[PDB]
Order: sequence, then structure tokens, then C-alpha cells
Amino acid sequence: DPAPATTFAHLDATTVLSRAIAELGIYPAVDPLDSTSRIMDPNIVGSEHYDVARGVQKILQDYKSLQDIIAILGMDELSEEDKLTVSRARKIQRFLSQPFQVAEVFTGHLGKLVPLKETIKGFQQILAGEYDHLPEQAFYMVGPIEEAVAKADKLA
Amino acid sequence: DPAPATTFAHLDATTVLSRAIAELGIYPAVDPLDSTSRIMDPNIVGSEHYDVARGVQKILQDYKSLQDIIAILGMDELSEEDKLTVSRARKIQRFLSQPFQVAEVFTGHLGKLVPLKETIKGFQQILAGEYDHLPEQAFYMVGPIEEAVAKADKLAE
Amino acid sequence: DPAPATTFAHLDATTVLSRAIAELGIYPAVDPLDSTSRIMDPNIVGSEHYDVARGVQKILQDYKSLQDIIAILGMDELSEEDKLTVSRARKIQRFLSQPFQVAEVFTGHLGKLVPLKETIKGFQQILAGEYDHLPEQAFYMVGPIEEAVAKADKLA
Amino acid sequence: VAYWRQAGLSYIRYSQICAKAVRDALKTEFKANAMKTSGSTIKIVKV
Amino acid sequence: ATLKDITRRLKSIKNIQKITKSMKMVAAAKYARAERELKPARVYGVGSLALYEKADIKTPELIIGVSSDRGLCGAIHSSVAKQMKSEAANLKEVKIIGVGDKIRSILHRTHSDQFLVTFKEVGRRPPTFGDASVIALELLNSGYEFDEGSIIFNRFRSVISYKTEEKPIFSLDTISSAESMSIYDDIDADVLRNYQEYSLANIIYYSLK
Amino acid sequence: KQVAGTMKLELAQYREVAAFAQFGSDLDAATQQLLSRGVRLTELLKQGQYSPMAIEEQVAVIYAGVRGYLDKLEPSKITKFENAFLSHVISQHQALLGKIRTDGKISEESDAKLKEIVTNFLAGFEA
Amino acid sequence: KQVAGTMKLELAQYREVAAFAQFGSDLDAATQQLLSRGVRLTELLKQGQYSPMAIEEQVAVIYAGVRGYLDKLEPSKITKFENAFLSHVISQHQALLGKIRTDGKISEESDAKLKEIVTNFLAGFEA
Amino acid sequence: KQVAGTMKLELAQYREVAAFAQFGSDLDAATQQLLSRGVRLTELLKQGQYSPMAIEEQVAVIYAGVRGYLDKLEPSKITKFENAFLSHVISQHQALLGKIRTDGKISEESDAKLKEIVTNFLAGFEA
Amino acid sequence: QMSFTFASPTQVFFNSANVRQVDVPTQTGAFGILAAHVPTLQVLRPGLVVVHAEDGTTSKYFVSSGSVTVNADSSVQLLAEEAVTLDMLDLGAAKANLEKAQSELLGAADEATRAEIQIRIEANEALVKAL
Ligand SMILES: *N(C(=O)NC1CCCCC1)C1CCCCC1
Repeated sequence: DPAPATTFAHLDATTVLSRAIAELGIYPAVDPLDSTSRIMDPNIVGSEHYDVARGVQKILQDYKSLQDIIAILGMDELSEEDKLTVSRARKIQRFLSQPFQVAEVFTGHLGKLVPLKETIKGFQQILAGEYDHLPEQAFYMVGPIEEAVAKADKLA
Repeated sequence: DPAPATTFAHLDATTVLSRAIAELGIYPAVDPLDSTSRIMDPNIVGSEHYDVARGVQKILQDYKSLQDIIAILGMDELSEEDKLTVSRARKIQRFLSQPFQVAEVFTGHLGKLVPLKETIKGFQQILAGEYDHLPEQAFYMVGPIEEAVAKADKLAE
Repeated sequence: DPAPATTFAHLDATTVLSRAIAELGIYPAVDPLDSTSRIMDPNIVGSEHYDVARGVQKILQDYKSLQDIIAILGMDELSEEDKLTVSRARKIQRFLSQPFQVAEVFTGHLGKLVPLKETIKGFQQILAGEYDHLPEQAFYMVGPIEEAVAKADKLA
Repeated sequence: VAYWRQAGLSYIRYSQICAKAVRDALKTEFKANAMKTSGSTIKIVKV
Repeated sequence: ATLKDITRRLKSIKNIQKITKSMKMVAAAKYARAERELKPARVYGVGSLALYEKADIKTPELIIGVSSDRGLCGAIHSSVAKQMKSEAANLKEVKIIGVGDKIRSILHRTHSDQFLVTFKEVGRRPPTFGDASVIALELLNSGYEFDEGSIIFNRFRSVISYKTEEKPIFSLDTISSAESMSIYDDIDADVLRNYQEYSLANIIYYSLK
Repeated sequence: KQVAGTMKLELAQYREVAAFAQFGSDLDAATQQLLSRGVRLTELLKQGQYSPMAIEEQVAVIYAGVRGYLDKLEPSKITKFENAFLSHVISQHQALLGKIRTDGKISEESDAKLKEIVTNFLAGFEA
Repeated sequence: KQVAGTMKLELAQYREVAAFAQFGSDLDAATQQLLSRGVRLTELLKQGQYSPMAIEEQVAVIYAGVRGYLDKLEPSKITKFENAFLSHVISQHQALLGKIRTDGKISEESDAKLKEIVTNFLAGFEA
Repeated sequence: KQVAGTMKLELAQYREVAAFAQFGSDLDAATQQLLSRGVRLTELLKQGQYSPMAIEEQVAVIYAGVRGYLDKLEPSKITKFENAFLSHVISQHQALLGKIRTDGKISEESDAKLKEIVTNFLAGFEA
Repeated sequence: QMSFTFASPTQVFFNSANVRQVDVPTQTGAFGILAAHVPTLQVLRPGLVVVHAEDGTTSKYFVSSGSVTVNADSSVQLLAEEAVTLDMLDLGAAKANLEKAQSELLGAADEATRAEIQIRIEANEALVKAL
């Protein structure tokens, strides 16, 4: 739509909310592949931060490219390798989710604020496979990585 | 589009070019299922010319109708004959490509000119199965059917 | 589309005529589940009319649901309840047939004007199972329920 | 040792023969099931 | 979103749905028959296994994977293959057999130079003792004096669940000559030869069923 | 009218199953027969340009297929078969064609006459 | 032109066959080789920002791929290889780089020297 | 708030992908339990037209389902239960209903009292 | 009380049934397993199976081959590649069959071939017994 489309040119960072994401229960409903920043540069945020972001977006895009074949046949028909990108991707999609302090009044969950250093790390570990043994639901609506593992435990 | 759409009526032969085909490296990017000629008639070009042309169009429309299905359920569900057409269709699609003399600066290949009889022969043989053992790429960007055989040799080792 | 969308705001019911039903010889070729009416409500046509109607719809639905298990598997495998719902259903779908007067010049058969209370009751008896001892073709192309019982006596 | 052994035959192979014999000695009324069993679909792929 | 493309997609999905609904019904028929013939088979196969659990068998000091040729059955093949690679790794010499082309195409390349035989024509027509006897024969007629083997297959549980399992093949006529087997006397060293051969066909049949 | 209705019905039945043509291994006898009738009735509706047919000619070829005299013939040969067959009956059987006209239908006699031409001509055509 | 001449069409065909092969179909040696070649070249054309390369340097890295020397190197290693290969030739092979740039071509002599450099360097790299 | 909170949570858990029903004794343990409450609670939310309910009657029936008093009933019986339960409380426990209303809260007193009303009624209810 | 299990790949006759005794045809005679018999393993032979039920008038069966097992516990399991009740066997055929076999043998020199014929003879011959 001309209104929004003309607005992109005026921004330094863009956070695009998605209806399909919100319907999956993932809040904030930010589309991780359609949100950009003129600051996402290795010389500005550092190479570790830079590489972890490119990594997350890479696995999300690969999962996206698969979703078409999964829509009909499903996941059970994927190569033992694509099953793996799917798995980590889905865990990453949920780890991007997070309870807000300002929404406490209706969600009933304490809001969370995760420090940038804690954010990079958490995403590194998922990408490196350190949690392939943890269930997806453990990563949904938490703060830092430690809360994911803890939740994966309360799952007894 | 009204411009091109109102133009078909003033022609005797239409050569329709497609982006979907050019994008695949297939040049000239002619759409074999959307190009026509008022002289494509057995009484004018001979039933050999007519039948081969018509045979090429059929194996291609059949593959095209098949494509999206196998892209989902895979190839394994096709019969040995159903998939033998899939492989010849792809070969025929490749034998339609051609290194243009005028295009040397783009293909990096020596231009080629194929006599009518050689065209009919070549397409006829593939349709008949006389090349089911050569690899696809042998048919890509060549002139006469002999070069397909020779490229296949150059590809072996 | 705007045209049919605007028209629907005024319709109180629909009559859907189909080839599929015509090809089964049921005339009129009315689709028994596709055709509907806003006044198909107990508060309007009464509880007796409503209950009988709802019953026919369900049995026609249940019959359509068994089409799978019967096709690939075998009829000699449905449970006694199911086997019976197939006989009542088929009889039901035949009893919805009806010869018209207007077409007496082409059929040679007398048309029928079935009074509502007779209609409500006819099907009520089939659903009740009071005619499970008769052949389907007894309810095909007739008027009142009595005409079903008679057509049955025929010869044998 | 048995005659079939030493002759190269094994026991499964003996059982095979024995089981088939009992089949051929049935009567059409039970001969039907013979087909719904004793298949041979399996195919060797030795390389 | 082009009325052309949209139409192109609808075209191919309406066919998929049609071919896919068909394949479902065919399967449910094959399944129905298979579920039943499986009743006896278990009792029979569990019977064959009644000797070894009822009395120990280990081994001093052959991986058989079963599935089929046809895909489009969720993770039937990937499961056995997954567990098949796992063993070959954790392990003692390694030699393998795959019944059903799919296994020979999956847990393959990495382990071709680790093959003994492979089987085709599995799954279309219902399995038979006869097929099991061919598998057994083909093995006995092999130069692999296996000391111990395992058979990996999918154990049915319900239309919506199965579990990839393993069964030991102490077929080693040699191993069946251990202490625990002292309880059973009046056993010719070669009566076992027949006994083992037989119980080998029974176990392949069971997994197959 | 004598054959049209039947061809109409059989092609309609074919259309519902047509999607299994290249995906029907586990098919049953009936649905497999619908496929074969259809692919063939479909070939009999093909026609070259500038050669409109007399009504007796149209029905003779449609009758053949509808009564299954060509169910075993390979689909790709039907066009050539119809061509050759039509020349033969126009050449050697104007009597037959004449009656289908006059009687205004294919009688028991005409039917007998047709079956014998097509089963023997067909065998020679497949030689 | 000596290294990139037919690469555009070839990469187009590569992407086509790559999509089609995902259908598990059996692949002959010919298509497997095309896939191998395509995936490697795809990596060599990756490039970071703010560091435009001199033409003789692009020619040098293109060469290593188009001539087949990298067909057996794990694709995930191709970027690291290029970075090291390039610093190598720039550090110790200024004469070779300078001749390619000066003649604006790859002479038989320049060709013979590159082969010796890539095969040996590669072997070391894979140590 | 005291009863609809848990109903929301539970009804959600049920909604957490339950298109899978068809299996009964095939599912896990606690998951067949979610389809248990879920279908029951779903039946409680059904209502006819022209018969709006006082909030106090609403919590009474929702209390019944959210506390477990319907788990052992036959899905097709929850409406018969609800209707019978409600006329029983309207007629014999006006006071209790009065207090929940007037207070706008379910006191621990009113709870224990409500516990007894449903327990006894459920007991004498001939499904 | 012994739990007796008797079945073929296709059919099952007994499953953990408390039978008083069973008679089975083995390569070495015809062992009679009793509710309390010493552990043993044996391969079958074309013959007859006799199951003395808990209540007299025993039931008969015919077996082509397979195995039988008696464990430390009073559990027994008989497994025949094929096992049928005499009720479904045509004697007339068997005869016709034993004839042919003995004929082929007279025309075979190949040791292996002979073995395959010999075995067949044995089976068909064993068919006469309860028929
Ligand atoms: N060039 C072309 O037609 N001119 C030359 C080609 C070589 C032989 C003499 C004539 C084309 C002009 C349009 C763009 C592509 C090349």
C-alpha cells in the first residue's frame, strides 16, 4: 500500500509486525526476515553479534524455503538433514518470543528484559546445536536461555 | 496486453519468447507450446515434418502438466514409461536450445546452423528412444544431433 | 461477488437443483443437504417438524460419512447400527422423490400433492424404523407413506 | 546327518518342500488360502 | 498473486488431493488385511523367541534392516536407517543387509562397501514365510560367518504409532553352545543346526509381518 | 441419439478418474476399465481439418468404441485405425453405411455386420 | 573471458537441475558433476562489502573453480580457501598477477603456473 | 473470574491441536484427559436462543465442569445434566445463588456449599 | 499344568493352553511332551500332532515340519511352517502324489535333485498315516 511503502524510506530501523506470527502465539509478532536496521554492520555491532544475526536469518530462510513442501506432505517426508534445520529453526522462532512487562496485566506472565550479551549467546547455542535435545515448547515465551532449560525441566 | 494481443491477428507465423524459459539458460527462449505457423500443415510441409513437430509438442505439454505433481509426490510414483517421457521431454527441451552465431559474445560458444532435414531427424530419434542412454546435458546448446553424441563422449571422460 | 452477495441478504431459503442427484434418478433433483431454509427452527415450524427434519439431515450425513468405510473395506463389515443407518438413509433419499402432476403428460403417472403432516410423519416412521422390513424401491417416486407400503405388495 | 544335508540342502529348504507337499494334498475349499501365502515376491540384489 | 498462477497451482493441487485420497484408501485396505494376518504372526514369532528369553544367550569374542521399496509413509524408512547407522557406529566387524530398496538407498552410500545383499519387491504384495525363507537362505549361502546379528524393523502399535525395534540374532550355532544351554540335553550338535536355521526364518518373517 | 448418450456417460465417468492415469498401480478392475474406455473414446473424438463426416460415418466409428471393439487396441494407433477403417467401409461397405442411413439407426443386422468388419480388419491392422 | 565465458548459461542450467533433483530421482554422473560444479561456483561468487577486487585477482579465484580444482573441496570451506589462496598469490605471486593484468589475458605460461599454484596450495590447505 | 479463568486455560490446552481425536485409547494419558475436559467444557458453552442466564447461574454450571463433576458423564449428556442441575439449584438453593450474586464472589463458604450441591446432585442424576 | 502354544506362520491353534499332553513328530521318533518333561529342543518331521485336551477325546492335526520347544518352566511351543487338521486333507491326492515322486527319483542322478525328491516322497508318504 502506498502509505507504508513510502514510509520505509524514512526509517533507520524497521520492525514489521506479522499477523501470521501473532496467530502462532509468538509475541512480539515481529517478522525476523522483513525487519531491518541500518546499524546491522560488523564494524558497528561487532562480528560476533553480526554473525549470530546472519546465522539466525539464514536458518529461518532455509526453513521458509521448505515450508512449501511441508504444507502437503509434512515434516515426516524431509531428509534427515532438513528435519534438523526445521527443528533448530522452530526453536529459534520461539526463542525470539518474549513476555512483556506492559502486557502482564492480561497475560499473567512476568515481563522480561534480556541483556544484549545474553541474547547473542542464547542464539549462538541454539545454532551450535547445544539444545537439540530440548523440546520446542521450552523456548517459547521466556527471557534468557537459562529459563528455557529450566522450563524444559518443569516438563516432567 | 492490448498492444501485443491485437497484434496476433496480423501475422502468418508467431515466435513467442518467454522469460520462464530464458531464465533456465534456454536460448533462444522460444515457447514451444505458444509458437505457431499458418504453414504447419502436413499438406504443406509433409506429414513427417508435421508429425515430429506435433510429437514434440505432445511430450512437452504432457511433461508440463506433470511437473507440479512430481515436484510434490516425487518421481517414484510414475511408471517406467511415464518417467521415460519425463527424461525425453527434458532432452527434447534441451535439443531446442541453440548456439547463435550472432550470440557468440554471450554463449562463449561457436554459432551453429542446422539444416531442416537434420532437425526433423534429430527430434524424431529422441522421440523414438534412440538416445535414452545419453545424459541430458549432451543435448544442451548444440547444433545437429551428432554433436549431442559427441558432447556425451566429451562428458564421459 | 457483489451481485449474489447482495441478493443473499434477502433470501429466506434456497432450492439447489443438481445433475448429480438427477443422475441418481431422484426427481425433483433437489440437493437435500445443500438446500436450506431460515425457518427451519422449532420456534417457527414447531418442534415435531424440526426434529424430524434434523433427523433426516443427520442420517443423510452419517450415510455420506460411511461411503469411505464401505467402498474400500466391504459392506459386510459395518456395525449393526451402521448397516441399518445405510438402509434407512437409502429409503429416506428415495422417499424424498415425488411424481408431479405437471409431468403426467410425459410420465403417464399421476402427480402427488403431499400434505405437510403426511410428509413429517412418513419420514418419522422411516427414521423410527417402522419400515425396515421393506425394499428401497418401495419408497421411490410415490406420494404419501401409505403409497410406499402398497407399492411393496405389488407381486412380491 | 540326514540325506538332504551332505547333499547341500539345509533345513528351511526341507521345511519348504514339506510344507508345499501338504498344500498340494489339500482340496479346493481350502486350496484358496494356499495363494494368500507361500509367496515369492522377494528379489535378490547381489553386488 | 496472478489469476494465471493461482489457477496453475489449483490445477496441480486438485490432482494431488485426488491421487492422495486414492493412495490413502488403498493403504487402509492393505493395512486392514495386514493388521489381521499380524495376529497369528506375533504369537508365532513370539513363540520362535520363546527359548532365548526363557533362557539366556549372550556371546563371546550382521545388521538387518527391514522396511520396503515405496516411500510416502512418513518416517518408516528413515527410522530403521537412523538406528541402523547408530549400531554400525557403536560397533567387532560390520556387515549389513537391507530388505526393501529404500534401505539400500538411504543408509546406503556411506555404507555400500558395507553390504552383503539387498532385497527388492517388498511391500507391494503381502509378505510370506516364503519370502523370509529366501532371506534366510540367501544369508546361509553367504560367506559371512556372522557371530552375532541384529534385526531392525518397525513394531506396530496402532494406526497412529509404531516403534523401531531390534532383535538379536544369536543364530551363531556356535553361541547356542553355551552354559545356559546345558539345561537342555539330548541335543545333537547338528540338530541345533536345523533348529537355528528354522528360528532364523521365523524371526525374519516376524519382523516382515 | 442411439450412441451419443452412451459416449457422453462413459467420458463423464472417465473424467472423474482421469487423474489416476499415470498414478494407478493399485487400481481395481472397474476403475481400470473406465480409464481404457475413456482414453479410447477420446481418441475417436480427434479429427483432422477440412474433412467433415457424414452422419452415418460418425456413428459407425462411435459405435465401435462404445461397444468396446477397440478396448485392446493401443490408443496411439486409433487415429490411424479410424482413417484406414473409414476408407475400407466407404470403399467396400456402402451397403452397410446405406442401411444405417435408411433404417435411421444400427439394427441387429447392422450390428452383426459391424462387429465382423472391425474384428477382422483390426486383426490385420495389428499384424 | 577465458574463465567466465560459458559460466552464466551453465549456472542457469545448474539452478534448474538442482530444483528438479530434489525429487530424489536417480542422478547420472553427468548431473552429479553439474551439481558439484554449480554449488562450488555459487560459493566463489560470494563477496563481502567494501573491498572491490582487481581484475587479475578475480580471474585468479574464478580459475580455481572453473578449472575444476575445487570439485572435491567441502563447499563450506570454499570461502576460507579463497581468502587464503588470494592473500597467497598477492603476497608471493605479484609477477603472475601483474602479467595477467598487463597482457589482459592468461598466456600458456601464466596458465601453466596457475595450475602448479592451485594444485599444490590446495593439497596444503586440505592437510 | 474464579471459574472462567481455569476454563480459559483448560479450554486453551484443549485447543492446543485436538483435530486428532480419532484414536481414543491410542493417545497418551494426560492428552486423552484434555480431550476429556475440552469436549465437556465445549458442551457447557452451548446455549439456545431467548434464554439469557443470570451470572450467578452461569458460574454454577461452569463450576460443575471446571471442577471435574462432568468428567465421568457421557458427552451427549452434558446438556441434560446442565439443564437438570440448573432447575435443581434455582428451585432449592436460591439462597446460595443469592449470595454469589449479591457478593459477586464465590466465598470459600459458598464454595464448600456448592461442592455439596453438585456432588449430591451428580450422584442422584440418572444420565 | 503346562502352557502349550501351537501355531503356523498363518494360523494359531493353541496359545498358552493348559493341555495334559501332546504328541509331536520329530527327526528322531515321536516325543510325547508331558506336563512335566525335561527341557529339550527338536526339529519337526512330516507327521501328526496329538493334543490330549483337559477333557478326553483328543484333537488331531497334521504338520509338515518346523520346531518344538520345552523349557525349564512348563512352557511348550510347537511351530509348524504349515499345520492343518486332517479334516481338510484329500487322501486320493496324496497317493497320486507319492506315485509321481517315486517316479522322478527313478529318473534322477543328481544328488541334490534326488534329495529334493526324497524329501517330497517322505512328506507325501507321511500323509497316508492319519488319512
Ligand atoms: N550482432 C550481430 O548481429 N552482428 C554481427 C554478429 C557477428 C557476425 C556479423 C554481424 C548482434 C546485434 C544485437 C545484439 C547481439 C549481437
